[PDB]
Amino acid sequence: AKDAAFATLVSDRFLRDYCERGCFSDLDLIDNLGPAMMLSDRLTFLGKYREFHRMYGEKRFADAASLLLSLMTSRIAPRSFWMTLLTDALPLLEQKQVIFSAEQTYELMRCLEDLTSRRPVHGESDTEQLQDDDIETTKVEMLRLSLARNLARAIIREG
Amino acid sequence: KLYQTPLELKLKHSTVHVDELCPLIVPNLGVAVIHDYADWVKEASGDLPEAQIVKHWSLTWTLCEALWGH
Amino acid sequence: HNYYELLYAFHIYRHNYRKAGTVMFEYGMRLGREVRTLRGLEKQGNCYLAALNCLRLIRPEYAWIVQPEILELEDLEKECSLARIRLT
Amino acid sequence: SYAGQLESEGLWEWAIFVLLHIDNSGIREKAVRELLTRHCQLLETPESWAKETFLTQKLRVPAKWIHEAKAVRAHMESDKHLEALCLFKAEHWNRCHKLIIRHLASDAIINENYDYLKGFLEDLAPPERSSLIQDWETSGLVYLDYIRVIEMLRHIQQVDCSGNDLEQLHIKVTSLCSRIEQIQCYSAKDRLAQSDMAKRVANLSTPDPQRVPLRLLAPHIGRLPMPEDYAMDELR
Amino acid sequence: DMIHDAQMDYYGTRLATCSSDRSVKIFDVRNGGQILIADLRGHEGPVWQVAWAHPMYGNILASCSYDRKVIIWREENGTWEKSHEHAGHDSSVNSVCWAPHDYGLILACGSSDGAISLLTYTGEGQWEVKKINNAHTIGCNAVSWAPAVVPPSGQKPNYIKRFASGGCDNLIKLWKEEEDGQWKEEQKLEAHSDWVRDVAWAPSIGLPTSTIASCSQDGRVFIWTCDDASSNTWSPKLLHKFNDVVWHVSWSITANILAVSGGDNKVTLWKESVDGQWVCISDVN
Repeated sequence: AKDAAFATLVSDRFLRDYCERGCFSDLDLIDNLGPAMMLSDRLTFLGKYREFHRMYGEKRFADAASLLLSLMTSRIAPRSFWMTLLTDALPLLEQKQVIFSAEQTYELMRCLEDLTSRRPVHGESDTEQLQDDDIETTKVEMLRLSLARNLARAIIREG
Repeated sequence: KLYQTPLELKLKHSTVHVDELCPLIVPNLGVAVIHDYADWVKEASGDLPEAQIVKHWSLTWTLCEALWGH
Repeated sequence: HNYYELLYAFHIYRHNYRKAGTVMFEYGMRLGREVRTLRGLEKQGNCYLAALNCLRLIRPEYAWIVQPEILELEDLEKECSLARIRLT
Repeated sequence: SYAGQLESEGLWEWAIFVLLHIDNSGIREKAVRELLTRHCQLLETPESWAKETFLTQKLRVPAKWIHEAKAVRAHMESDKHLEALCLFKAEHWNRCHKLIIRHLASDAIINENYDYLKGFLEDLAPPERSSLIQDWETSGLVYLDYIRVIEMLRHIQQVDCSGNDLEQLHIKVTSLCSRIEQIQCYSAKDRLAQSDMAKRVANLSTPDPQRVPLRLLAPHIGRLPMPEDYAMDELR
Repeated sequence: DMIHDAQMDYYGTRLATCSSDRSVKIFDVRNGGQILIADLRGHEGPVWQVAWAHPMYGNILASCSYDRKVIIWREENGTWEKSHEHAGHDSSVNSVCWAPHDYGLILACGSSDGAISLLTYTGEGQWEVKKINNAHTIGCNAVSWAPAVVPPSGQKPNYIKRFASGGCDNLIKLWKEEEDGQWKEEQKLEAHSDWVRDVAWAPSIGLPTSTIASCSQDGRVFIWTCDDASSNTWSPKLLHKFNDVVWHVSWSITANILAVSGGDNKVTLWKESVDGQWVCISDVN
């Protein structure tokens, strides 16, 4: 139409409407948004998020979701549902144990540090983990604890 | 009137009593206030009422002490 | 091992009556308040999140030591808002 | 007119002396009360005399009204922690234990300075005994038992038995903190002091209750509603 | 920028100011030195008047705003948090005063829709909303209570609980609390030509001749006084007539000097002489 202001708003609305429960459905496999090249390559984040929420392939889907969240949190896809997406992605990492994240734990830590010193609005009913919280900093603290546990139980894997 | 010595001298020249939790002046024979009777003539000097407006006050006090004085 | 000791104390309290975790968190925040611009802000945010979780998961009377309850929470929220406005 | 002219400049003793020499007793008493409420710390006889050695007591006036006016002025101009000691020690409280307990709740900080709290709790019993009070006496008892419990916990760290009056003190603290549920009270400093006194003794005895109020005020007011059961929230 | 009403505390303690920026600042005056302590903010409209409570019930200070809400914040342990919040009015609040210390902790607030709320504090923080609708035509603009006049037993004496309120209908209708529990209009004072701005009652210094000053937008300042007690006879007396409108009108406690504030951005002190006519003492500023 006029510029990319309408496309960015539509993408933000779709991302806010998709994130409302545990599984980001609603507009699953019904986004498309194909126009020229510059106006079509900007909709890759929504497609990647939909593919990660629908299908899952070992840690590849988790890595793709983390990359999409890090790309959206870098002043790209607005900043309304970015905190909610980050809190929903941190709840499936290692909040109760220890896991591993190749080229992702440091990025998540940097995103949590940048979102805490700027502005952060999280509002999405995830599951039983989000209902037991209260403040918005609890999700960031849990993500930091999970990242620390992963770095402590995974960086000692020398060859 | 801005000194405590005058208030202390005036409070000792009266007989007050507690009546219904309220102090009232029953018997009084003198007061050391401004422009009073014979006890106010000693509080009007050159270091209490300046000098440009002290003679008139002293004359008014003396006239009141000589006329309305017992 | 201060964090591990605090976690062990909180577990031992929850295994009995659970009435000292908030006091321990307040004492820790008072002992380690002056830090820096980022570390201090992160510590304040963690303390606020812990206080919110404690207020959400509790229902009886009133218990909040090392905090000069409602007034202390309001003062902490005002300080956090002032720090966020100054850092941004 | 003379009392007004003497009070408009700053003289309190002269204004009181001019107002005492009136005709009507009801008007004179009201004028004396107004003059005492307007200024009382500048012309006080008791507690460090500085008004030419008893200025208002020599005019056949009662010392109970001047002390009450000075206490009411100090409670509004000065702090509440220092104005409570001048009201209970003036021997003119007359069933004023609630105000003293509300004013003493502001000094709930500084756990190392419990001597002032102990002195206030010891002095509150003399005023209640002199004012003929033998019914409502729970806040002072709870405040006196909290300091003793804190001292016993700081001195002895191996004891964990019941202290007889500990259950009564906990029940009194709970009844005082549940004011919003009993009579719907919006107290802040008093509630914070009660919570601090109830939580300072929970690290030695048992204290099964003493918490917050579910998620009805934590997830609907600003992510802040007085912490309490952080151990139960972060553990299982 | 521009302040509205700023009243003192108790015995010259703090000074609660209120401007049009929705900021209720509580500045302290220590030996003539102005120093701010806290800035209570939480209203959507501009703050109007502000009145402090008595020292027997702690340290409360109520302030009205233009957001159709009345905030009553306390002061204890350096925490100036809001205790009660009354928003029972439909229009903006103009004036908000308190009652005497002998009757309890009642607060009368006048709105711009013709109503007068009466927040009466009970045994704690619960306040009973006892508003009276149909109190004015275009809305109330002033609220002030009368003095505590005491009427062989061991109980408190029930006062008349009188409060004179002014509105935009050129009528200073005084209220009186009946024995049932509801308030009613005792008498009306229709002596102005425009909308009444402020109307504060003079405090009695033991005498039974209770007076009440009022100021309208026409420039006239009426001083209604009573001849004796228990007599519905409010004889108004014109004090001064200016070309501009008047703002507020306060009275002293010693000589009951009327402080006429308004006109050409200047305050004037009016005092009753021995002949009965009111004359200007001096000019402020």
